[PDB]
Amino acid sequence: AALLPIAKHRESLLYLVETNPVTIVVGQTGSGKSTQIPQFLEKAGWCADGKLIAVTQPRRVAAVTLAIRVAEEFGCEVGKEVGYSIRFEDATSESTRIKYMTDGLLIREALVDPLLSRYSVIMIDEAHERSISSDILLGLLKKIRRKRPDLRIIISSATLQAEDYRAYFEKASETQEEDSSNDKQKESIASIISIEGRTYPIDILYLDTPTEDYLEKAISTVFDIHTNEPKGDILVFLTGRDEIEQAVQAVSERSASLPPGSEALLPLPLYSGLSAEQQMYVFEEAPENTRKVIFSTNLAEASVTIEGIVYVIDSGFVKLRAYNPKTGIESLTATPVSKASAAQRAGRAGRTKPGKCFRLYTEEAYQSLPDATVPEIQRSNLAPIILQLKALGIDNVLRFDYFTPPPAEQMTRALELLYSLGALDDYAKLTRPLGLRMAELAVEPMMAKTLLSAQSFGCLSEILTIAAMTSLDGTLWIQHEGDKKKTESVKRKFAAEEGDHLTLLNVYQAFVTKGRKEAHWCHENMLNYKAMIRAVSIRAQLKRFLERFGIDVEESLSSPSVSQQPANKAEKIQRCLTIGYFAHAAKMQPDGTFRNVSGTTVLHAHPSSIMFNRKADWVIFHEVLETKDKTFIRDITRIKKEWLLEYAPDFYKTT
Amino acid sequence: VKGGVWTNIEDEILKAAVSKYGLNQWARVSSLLARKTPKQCKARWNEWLDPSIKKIEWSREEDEKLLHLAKLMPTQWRTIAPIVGRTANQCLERYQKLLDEAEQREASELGLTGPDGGETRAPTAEDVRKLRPGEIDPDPE
Amino acid sequence: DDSEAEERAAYEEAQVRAAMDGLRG
Amino acid sequence: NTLFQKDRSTLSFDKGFRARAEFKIYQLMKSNPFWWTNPRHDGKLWNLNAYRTDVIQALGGVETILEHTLFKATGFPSWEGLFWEKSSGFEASMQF
Amino acid sequence: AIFIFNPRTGQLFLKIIHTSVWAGQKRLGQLAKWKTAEEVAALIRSLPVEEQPKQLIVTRKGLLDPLEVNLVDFPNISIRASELQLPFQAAMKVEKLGDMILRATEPQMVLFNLYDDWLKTISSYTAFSRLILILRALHVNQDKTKLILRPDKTVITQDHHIWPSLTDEDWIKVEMQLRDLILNDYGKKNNVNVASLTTSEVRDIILGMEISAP
Amino acid sequence: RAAYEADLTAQQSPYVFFGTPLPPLDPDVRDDGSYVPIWKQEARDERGRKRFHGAFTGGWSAGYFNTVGSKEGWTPSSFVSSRTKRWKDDPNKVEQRPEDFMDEEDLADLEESRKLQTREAFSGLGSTADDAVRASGLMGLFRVEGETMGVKLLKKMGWKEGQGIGPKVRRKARLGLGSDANITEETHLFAPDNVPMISFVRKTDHKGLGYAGETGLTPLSKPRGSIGVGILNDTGSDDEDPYELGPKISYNRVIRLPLDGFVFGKEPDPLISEIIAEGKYPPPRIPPGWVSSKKPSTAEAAKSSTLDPRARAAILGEKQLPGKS
Amino acid sequence: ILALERLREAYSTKGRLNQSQREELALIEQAYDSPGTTLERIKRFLLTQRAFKEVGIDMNDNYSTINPVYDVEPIEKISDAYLDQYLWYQADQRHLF
Repeated sequence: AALLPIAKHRESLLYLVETNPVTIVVGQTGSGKSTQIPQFLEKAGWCADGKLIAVTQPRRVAAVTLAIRVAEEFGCEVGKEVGYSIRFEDATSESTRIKYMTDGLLIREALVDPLLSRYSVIMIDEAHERSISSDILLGLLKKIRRKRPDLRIIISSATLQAEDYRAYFEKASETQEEDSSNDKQKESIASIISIEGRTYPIDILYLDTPTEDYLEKAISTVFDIHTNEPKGDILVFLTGRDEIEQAVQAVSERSASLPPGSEALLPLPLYSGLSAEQQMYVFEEAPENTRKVIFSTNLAEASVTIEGIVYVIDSGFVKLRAYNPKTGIESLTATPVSKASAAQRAGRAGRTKPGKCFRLYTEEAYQSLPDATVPEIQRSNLAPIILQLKALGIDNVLRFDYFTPPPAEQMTRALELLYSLGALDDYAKLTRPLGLRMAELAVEPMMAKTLLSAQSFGCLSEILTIAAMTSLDGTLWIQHEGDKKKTESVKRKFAAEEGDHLTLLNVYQAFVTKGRKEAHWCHENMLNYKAMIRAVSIRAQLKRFLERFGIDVEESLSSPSVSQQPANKAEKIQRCLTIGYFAHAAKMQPDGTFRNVSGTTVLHAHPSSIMFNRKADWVIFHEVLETKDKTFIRDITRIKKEWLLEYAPDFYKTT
Repeated sequence: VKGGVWTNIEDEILKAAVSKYGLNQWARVSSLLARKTPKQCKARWNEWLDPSIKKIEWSREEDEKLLHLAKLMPTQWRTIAPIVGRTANQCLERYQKLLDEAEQREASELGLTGPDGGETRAPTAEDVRKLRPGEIDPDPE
Repeated sequence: DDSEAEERAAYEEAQVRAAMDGLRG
Repeated sequence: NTLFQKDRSTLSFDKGFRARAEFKIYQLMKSNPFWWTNPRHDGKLWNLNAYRTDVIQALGGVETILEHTLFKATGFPSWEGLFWEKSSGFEASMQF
Repeated sequence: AIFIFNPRTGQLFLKIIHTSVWAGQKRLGQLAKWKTAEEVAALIRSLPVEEQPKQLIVTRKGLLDPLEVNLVDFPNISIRASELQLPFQAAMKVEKLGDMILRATEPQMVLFNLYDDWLKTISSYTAFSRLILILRALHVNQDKTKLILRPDKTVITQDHHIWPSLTDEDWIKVEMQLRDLILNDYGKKNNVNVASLTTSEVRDIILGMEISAP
Repeated sequence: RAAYEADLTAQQSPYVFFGTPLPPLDPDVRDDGSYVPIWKQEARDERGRKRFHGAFTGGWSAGYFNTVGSKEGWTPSSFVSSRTKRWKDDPNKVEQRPEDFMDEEDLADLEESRKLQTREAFSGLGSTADDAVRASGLMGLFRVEGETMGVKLLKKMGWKEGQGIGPKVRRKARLGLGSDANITEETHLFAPDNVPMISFVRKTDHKGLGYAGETGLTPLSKPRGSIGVGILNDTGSDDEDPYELGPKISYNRVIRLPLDGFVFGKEPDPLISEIIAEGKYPPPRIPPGWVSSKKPSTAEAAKSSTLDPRARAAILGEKQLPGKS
Repeated sequence: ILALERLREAYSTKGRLNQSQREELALIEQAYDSPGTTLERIKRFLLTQRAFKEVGIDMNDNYSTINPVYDVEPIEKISDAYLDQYLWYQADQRHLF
């Protein structure tokens, strides 16, 4: 720990954080900023008064890994002195001093603590990753620092755009210009401190011509660099899961044809939804006379650091989520990388030994990419963040100190979405009874509107369970490629024709009522364990939040009262859904496809719902996303037309 | 996908289908195979799977007959093939192989090339006929 | 461009020589 | 007017279309009744539009032609502003 | 003169600026634009909300800036820059308009009807196209436009009308006469044949869109 | 049937407590709910026989078995009124709607005609219609956005089209007089301009960066209507322009050794150079004498968090939007 | 270009095409999309491939005479259409006829 460059400049950063209100540290990931800076401020004595230090992270697994790493380095247990909080997981205590927080959860705690009086210094590590919540934290910390200069702010910058960060801290406000009459020197509120890192020299290699098909030249580069150069673990950054699947199949087939007596190649994938076994296979080092070839998506960049890696092949493409507001649909599209992205690519290439970089594009092309990533608030749903900013109380969303301005018409679509869910009035003000109740939840707003309409109409706990399991990213069903009719049967073991939501409700009621919280039962049923018990905890949190809404929870699931007919109750559930999901309505077309109300965009059923292979007439979907070729819609549920005409009188009308 | 190269599964299913349906109903036989048409099944039987097809290495007598007939009837290969005793593609590829093999032994005799271990070898016409990914074979049967 | 103009002029001369066939020469 | 076609340069490379169109009868079952003329090279060798007007004038006018039919049983005031649908949705739904 | 034209109704608002405004002032274009924006704002304030416009189309891009200063209290009125080279200036070439502009001693509101009585026969789009064609031809040639608009002494302009009264067919005759004159002038200026200008190109020339060479 | 479908449905899935479980996968019973393209479907009727039943829906029989009547018959209604008792002052005046003279299929295709469309004041999903409207010239200048009311409430709260969202900008102007900096620069309060939207190209391929690619060719050029030739007897378009051949033609008016195949970068990446280097700025001086001033639940607080956003913004000092006034 | 439309004049846009016509239409659209590879394949076939597939034969009935109609494999049809156009063009410019 003493060999890190962060220890040499510890006194300088301590002076700059004790004197200046805000100080911007510039350094790359791996120089020990996030591991030692909370330790340095704790050893300086910034928690002697019961005040806390927080680290705002964009990634969740990175937060957990850095929490356990700093807990191991500090010699303390997780949560008692160094703790963390990610979404619906708060390993924290009163005795805990160092906090590793989700920045979105500090939005939700800015719904709790107005002046942030429970924390001394707030720091945003790897701020050039640029999440939405990081930027809105930047705005609110600027406002609070005008309101309360006692707290301190640290921003970790990857590169020179800290100067732009610096720019954001001279333009403070405009009310101070009336009081700016004296000839006093403008004090350095914001300062910059240098902590460099340490990387081995890395050779960069380009191509004389633009590449034809980056998968085939990726694998041919892998095999050529295996045959020519000596031992070193080959890593390649690909784009999406089918690309890594095709790559590992191709390298396995070619390694089948390799001449004997040489070093064997072990193909390994790296994804987001990996199980424990192959992730540990990647983590464990290469065996004797064996070289690991690891194909990775965007995990080895900053989220999970893998060691002993020498070679790295850059495909030049990274997938980005964007949100078109005119059509109003998501899109998971393969964008060219940023110069900062290929920069961190080359930086993470040569970690343990002087390595090589294999950017598969020309040097003039390398000059031609943009310098930084596309701003993320220009390509995202502004509806939940406008909802959150109204929940804080800043209704004047037009006159707010953003770091970058969002597009002028995307937020119009956002607030139109807010009005369609109620929430906002005709006069752009949050409604007291309903709007706050959709506001303070950490759930997607449309199904929050679904949840808050249940009590006035009837059944609530069932769609509460659905809200528990829709706030969940990794899929329930484990992907066993050896079973095709068997996984189809065990889906049909739980499936119902009235939508995917009823199937999820059935799997939850099978797990809870009779399953006795037993993991191996999910092991025969091709079901996950950790994410779905996390969803159980999510259901507990939602039930508690509704308990502070003052509405009594009708927990009739434990009661054997089945005297109500189940067909009308399923109709009640899907009717509550179509009250809450009236915007996402589609009609099935006899070529098997789905079209919107306007009949322009082509939508296909996602290949995970049961309605992928079923007949339907009118449907609602939890989400819609445009992939590279086809637009897929997710969590299909059956509806009826007159329901939509009844429950959306302002939004639908007959011909 | 309604194309590809013939696998062992497809050849065995084709022979059992021919055993059941005969040699005059290729649409039933092609209904058995997912990737193959009636014409492709018929071409596979006629060019490969027919038990009158000699798949052994050639004799010198058949070489003499093949070169003699290819001189008699230029590029009339479907005429030459019944007389020689093989199929048309077999006779064509053997004739091309014999010309290229004579070319390589002539190039060895005239001695332009030195040792046979350098990369400066003259690329042959057989090196041109090599299928790349995304390319197809004219005669997969 | 000049190449397209040359080929178009060749077409126009072809149509003329198809129309003038039989009477001048 | 064939001197003013949109694509003339590509048509400049099109030779032998008359012998080729003669020999197309050994390649296709559908006999082409206009084998002799090629509209890109020869041009529009006739025009029979005026016939339509005259045949209406032969049959007693639009008023007489429509009063043979159920036009007046449809509630349509005037014949202008109308169109015929080639097929209903039921017909296109059952075609395949 | 400051011109404000309504294409929907044909009402023309004229604001005359005297030499007394320019007396004792420096950087005359700057406060000229500022006074133009201020007079537009004053006319908007004078007009009722029902008669208030919803879109302002300016022939000059710089007018985007000071009008935003003068329309803080009226956000609902949109300001858009015109890429078209609209011939709205050429209205100085009218004898009546120039005669009353040059003889004005005080700044005043002036009301005019540019469509005269075209609204009773043709639509506002056709009248707008005819007015744009007439202004473009006036920018091309004032005397030739005067000769075409009044080919005979029998055609007499009314007292309350700016353009001479003509029938619809005579107006159509004047329409392609002015179209031919504008096309001939454009062909003389740009060395492009009249036939090679297709209908889209003719409409772009009439609208004054800056035609980009291939 | 009956017993078999019931007990194998009970055997395959007792776990579907809510809704209805899927019918069993068996060679005996059929899966009616599964999709079966359109080139696999059989055209059957309500009864379930492969048979049509209309004059214009492909049947050899129309009406109630080639009869205009019905099974129930038809009975007219009585209607008596006079001076003492009139029909129009009756309490239950049964009006004559044009729906008691309709059959069930008339009602069916009438509600089939009643399409659903989203309202004009709210944008629906994928409403792609403004592109042809805007690219029309004067028509796009006169025709405006269809006043989706989120835009007009944004106008109400103080926003204007043509510029974006952010804090007030204290920029003077651009008068259009070149770049003259000799203006007094008294800097009125303005609004930030809109950032352009990102329109990302569709990437359906693994083509590399900077590759323009092999260019693709183009095909060589290219009282309203008729009764029709049937949808099966159409084959392919053997009903052209009956008068003249050919599609109409568009008419012009006038006539260390690196890896093989890999090039070496001539200049290094700047930030793989500054990672070794010290940066562009020095650390602070830190003179001796300065000393440190200080010497070495969330859920429960959220339960008692009764602070409304109005008082929250009051104690946080943020300006609020004007309400109803 | 020319060769492609000749083949596409044989098939109306609509219709009940069997398998081989839709394979031919796929090959024609593929040739339009990727012309360089198509031309290189045509020249490779024209140099190298000397053994060809079966050619279907049927009769067309004019009620007074019947004539044989030969149905050729589509990819060889594209190669022959290109060769036909090239030979007619070069025969015209070199004054063969």
